[PDB]
Amino acid sequence: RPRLPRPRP
Amino acid sequence: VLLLDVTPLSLGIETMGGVMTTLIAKNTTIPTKHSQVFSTAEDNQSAVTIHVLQGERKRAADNKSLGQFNLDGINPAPRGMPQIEVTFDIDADGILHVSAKDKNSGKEQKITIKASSGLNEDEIQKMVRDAEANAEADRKFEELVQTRNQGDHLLHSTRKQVEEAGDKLPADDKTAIESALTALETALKGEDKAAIEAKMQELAQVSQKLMEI
Repeated sequence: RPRLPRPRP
Repeated sequence: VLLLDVTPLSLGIETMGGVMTTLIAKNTTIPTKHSQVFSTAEDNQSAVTIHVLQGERKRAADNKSLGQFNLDGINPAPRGMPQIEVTFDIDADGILHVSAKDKNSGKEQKITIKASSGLNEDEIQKMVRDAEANAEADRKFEELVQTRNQGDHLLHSTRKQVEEAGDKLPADDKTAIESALTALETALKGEDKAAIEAKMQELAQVSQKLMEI
C-alpha cells in the first residue's frame, strides 16, 4: 500500500 | 503608509533548459517596470517563445503559466548574438504588459495579462511554502541546468573546433574526441551534475591536440 505525505507545516 | 499594492509572486519567463528567469521579484510595489536582454538558445534561431510565468520555483513547469507569444523574423545568427529585449510593465491597476523586441530586426510582439490572472491567496501561500520546502532541490535543479548548458557549450565549441581542424586533426585524436562527445551527450540526458562534469573532463583530456590547432 503506497504511503502519502502530510500537508506542509 | 500601512498598506500598498504589490505583485504577490515573482514574474518571469521560461529560459533554456526549463528554468524560470525572474524579471519582477515577489512583493515588488506596483506600478513597476523591468527590462532584461535575452538571446537565442541555438545557432540560426529565427524565432523565440516568450512564456510568462508567476511563481517562486526554479523549474518553469512548477510555476503558474500566465500566457505566451512568439517573436519571429530574427535574422539567423550564432547563438548568443541576437539581443531580445523583454519588458514587464505592471500598471497601477495590476494589468501586466509583456513585450519582446529583437534589436537587430526591430521585430516586436506583446501581450496584455489581466490583473485577475494567476494564483489566488491560498495558492500564493502554498507557492511560498512549497518553494521554501524545496529550496535545496530547486538549487540543485538550477545547478544541473547550468552544468547541462555548459556541457552543451563544451559540446558546441568542441564540434566547431573539430570541423575547423579538418584533415589536420589526426585519426587517433578524432576517434577519442567523437566517443567522448557521445559519452557527454548521454550524461547530459541524466540528472547527475558530477557525471556530466566528469564526461566534460574526459573529453578535454582527449582534446589536447585539438586545442593546439
